[PDB]
Amino acid sequence: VIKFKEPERCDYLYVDENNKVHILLPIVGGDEIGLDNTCQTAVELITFFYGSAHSGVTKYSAEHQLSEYKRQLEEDIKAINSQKKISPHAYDDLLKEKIERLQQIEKYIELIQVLKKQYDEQNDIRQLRTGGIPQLPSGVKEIIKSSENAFAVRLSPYDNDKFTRFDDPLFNVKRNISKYDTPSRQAPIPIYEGLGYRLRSTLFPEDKTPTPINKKSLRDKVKSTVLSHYKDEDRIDGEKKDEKLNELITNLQNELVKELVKSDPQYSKLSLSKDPRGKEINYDYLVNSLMLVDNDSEIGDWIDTILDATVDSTVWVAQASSPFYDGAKEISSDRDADKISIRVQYLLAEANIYCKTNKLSDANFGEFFDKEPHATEIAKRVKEGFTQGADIEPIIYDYINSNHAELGLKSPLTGKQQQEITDKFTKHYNTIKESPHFDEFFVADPDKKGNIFSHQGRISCHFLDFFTRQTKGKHPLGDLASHQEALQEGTSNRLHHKNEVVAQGYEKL
Amino acid sequence: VIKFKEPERCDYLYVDENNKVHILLPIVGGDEIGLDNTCQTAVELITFFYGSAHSGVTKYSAEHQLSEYKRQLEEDIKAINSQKKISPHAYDDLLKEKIERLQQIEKYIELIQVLKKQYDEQNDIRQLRTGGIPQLPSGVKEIIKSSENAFAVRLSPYDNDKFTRFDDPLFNVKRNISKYDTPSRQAPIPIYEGLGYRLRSTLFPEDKTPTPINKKSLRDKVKSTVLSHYKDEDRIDGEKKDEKLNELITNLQNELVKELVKSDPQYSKLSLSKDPRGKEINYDYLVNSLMLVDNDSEIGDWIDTILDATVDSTVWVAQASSPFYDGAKEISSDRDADKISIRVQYLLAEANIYCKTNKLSDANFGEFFDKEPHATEIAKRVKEGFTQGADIEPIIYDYINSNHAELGLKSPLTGKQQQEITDKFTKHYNTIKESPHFDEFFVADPDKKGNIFSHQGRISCHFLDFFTRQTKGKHPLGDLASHQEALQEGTSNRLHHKNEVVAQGYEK
Repeated sequence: VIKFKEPERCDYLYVDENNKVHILLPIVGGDEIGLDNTCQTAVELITFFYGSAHSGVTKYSAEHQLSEYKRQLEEDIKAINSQKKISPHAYDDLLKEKIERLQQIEKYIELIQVLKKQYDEQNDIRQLRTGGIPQLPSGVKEIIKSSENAFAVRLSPYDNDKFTRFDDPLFNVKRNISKYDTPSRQAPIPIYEGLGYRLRSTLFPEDKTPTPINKKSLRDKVKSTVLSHYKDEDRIDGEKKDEKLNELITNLQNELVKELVKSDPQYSKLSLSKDPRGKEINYDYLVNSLMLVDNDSEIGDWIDTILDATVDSTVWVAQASSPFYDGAKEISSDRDADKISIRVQYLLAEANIYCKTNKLSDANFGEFFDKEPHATEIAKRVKEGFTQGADIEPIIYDYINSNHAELGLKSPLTGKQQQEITDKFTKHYNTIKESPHFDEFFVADPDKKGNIFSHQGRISCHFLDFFTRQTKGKHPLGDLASHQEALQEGTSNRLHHKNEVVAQGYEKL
Repeated sequence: VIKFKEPERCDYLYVDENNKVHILLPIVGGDEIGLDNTCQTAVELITFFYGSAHSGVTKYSAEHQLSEYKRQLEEDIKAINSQKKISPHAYDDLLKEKIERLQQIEKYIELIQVLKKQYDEQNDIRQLRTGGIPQLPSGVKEIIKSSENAFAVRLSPYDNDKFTRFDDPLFNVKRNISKYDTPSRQAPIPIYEGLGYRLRSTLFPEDKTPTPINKKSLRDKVKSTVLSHYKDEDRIDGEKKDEKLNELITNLQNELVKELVKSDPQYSKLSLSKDPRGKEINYDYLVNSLMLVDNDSEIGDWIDTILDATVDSTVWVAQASSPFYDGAKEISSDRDADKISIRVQYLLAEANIYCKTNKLSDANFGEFFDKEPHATEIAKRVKEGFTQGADIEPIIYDYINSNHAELGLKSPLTGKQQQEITDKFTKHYNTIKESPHFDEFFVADPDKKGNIFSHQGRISCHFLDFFTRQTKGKHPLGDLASHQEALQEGTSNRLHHKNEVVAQGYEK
């Protein structure tokens, strides 16, 4: 049993179950949302074609890595040959499979060479190497433009960056003139129209009035809502003390289950009239048995005691935090309002994506939301949402649903669909929240059918798809002509990082 | 192929590899940190003994569930017995295993019945059903008192609750007089000594001066530090413009890498002098080729540009957040200071647990930290930590290490050990951060040997352990007398929720 040298893993390379080699051309780093935007958009393509340096480590080109891999295959084939004087036919399958991978690798290397040598007369590939802030090559742009499962979205930050590199955004909204298009390169020229401006100027207005953010835990909210219908002087006392306690219990229960059923319908059966042992919650029990309150206790103390006696601690366990509530107490600056503006925009963009990838609508939601009165109205509802500590996402969904037909949808979004958007929004926003620029993001869904894949932490297209478009059908693929279709016949656009087929050739001992 | 009725899963029940049946008596819900505390501490024991209603769903007692399980076993043995006139030996293993389990289950049921009927004259069990705010039964207390792997900790919230139910806490600190010990039940009577008070009154003092929390992202922190060496009027301009740029690039690179290498040493090779294609970052390139800044730009604009030209976006990806930094900009009320006090206390309690559980010390750390000058000194260092945006945990660890011998430790805590405590603190605090009360928590380590286990989302003791102690060992266990030892001979105190031998009879 000789030890083989063919690597289990190679950048850009995927071997399917039928021993077909697929090279995945990267667009940007990431899994579902791209980690590169604006000026760095081209970095993965630069690396693929030429190599590049990252934190002092050289990342080599596809051609370099595939030539290394070829050398290793050739060593394995030689090693089989020498070992076949001693076991004349014991390695026949493996030798054939290895040669077939070698032939396919050599063909891909040739295709890269020929693209650069013969089919780049416009320097559309060479500009990755030589341009100041390069562009995606035209074949990648055409792939993106025709994708069914990945879309770019373009937002409006106050200090917008002109070097957007995704030209066919699904969601797009009016932007300022970038500072980089002005002579001093110091500040953008603002527009006083559209979604971004309405959000910013509503959340933190020219008069500098801070917008309070009154976010409460579920428990503090319930208690607060209930106590708004009482006043400080109210007591549980006098001859009608039991009627007053019953009304309190009833009000507290109603508010609590109202808030819980939003998250889970099981809680519609929650009751506060009894402890878990079936003991009646009444005045004597709370005052004389448990000794937690008395006749002169404030209503808020009565509430605390009722809840500690009747509600399991599992009910206060929080939902993961929304991106809208990061711990701040108020929106007290233009920067803060810009940050929140971008979050609202991003949520709208995620709804748009969900609607496009599920074939619910083909509209640019940003076009509707940029128009009056929608821009103003959404900003006002979100601002009010913050001052009430309400959930922001359903404010957006309700407005979308009220206007569903104008946004190109046949029906309103279901509760289920709303929760799906919310989870994608939360996860993607958390991945990109430390981006230097929020002007655009590329969002892929590799659980859906389409031309864009996830592989090795790159959002990618099939190299052969790219190659045929970039060379305008002038160089047909020969033996590789059905590889593209074979990759689509797979069960997922999320592809494995290592190649199990290169390990499981060996299992016959 | 007859279809068996013996369940794969039953509350409180665990079957080991040798077909021994263990009933786990629950203490509180959770896995490592108990979710019930104070006045609801008893809820799992209430349910085990009597059943209870939870959010409108009835939960059945152990006896009820085990009787149901027994009926199902009896149906499975009948189904085999009638079928064994027609295939005399075809079911030999399953029948024998099922009989071994049934005899055990019956024995456990009789044990529960007798405990309640005859061995509860103290009403130590019955007071679960009766008492206003029940207590743990004495046998559970003794189990806890005797544990090597699970410990209660007791903290000092401003608004402390007198109905603590864990009587033998490892970590304990001075507490106020609970409001529940005062005529109107509305406010505590504060003490003006000890750890809790020093934290609260240092973080938000009587004069109402807010403590700033100056926590920055890595990018904002780098840029701020660099810019502190410059003045607003500074430009990259005039005859020495390239030297000034070089000095800016060198300062920015030194600060960036200084901050990154804390978290990953690979970044010691990071360079800002070239873009990823090898293009020189110089004035002509930034100003005339890319057209991003000019001679009139502020130094902060130069920084942003340099970073966007040279630094991959994966470098800005933040580490996971400490419980100490939740997004607030200042400690500006007594409630905020209480919230942060508690977190510091909980961290000290987790360091204590770690040290007890790893046999590094037996001390109650709260005793030391409650004393002057330690209470004052730790508060002051934490407060200073917040205003600098520094990591709070190592501040605590450094103080512990300066005083390691007085805290009963032979040696200071290693970097490794510190990180282990931090991870436990973070994960456990996040699980309990919405608790109505922060007075006490029960923390179990089921990866360590001891008498407390994790099972079906309950932190538990062996029912036989409890039974023998509650009974004072009168009623000897008969056939079950060595089951307790057998469970210890297992490889983990984390026990599987569904059962191995009752699931895998089906496949073979």
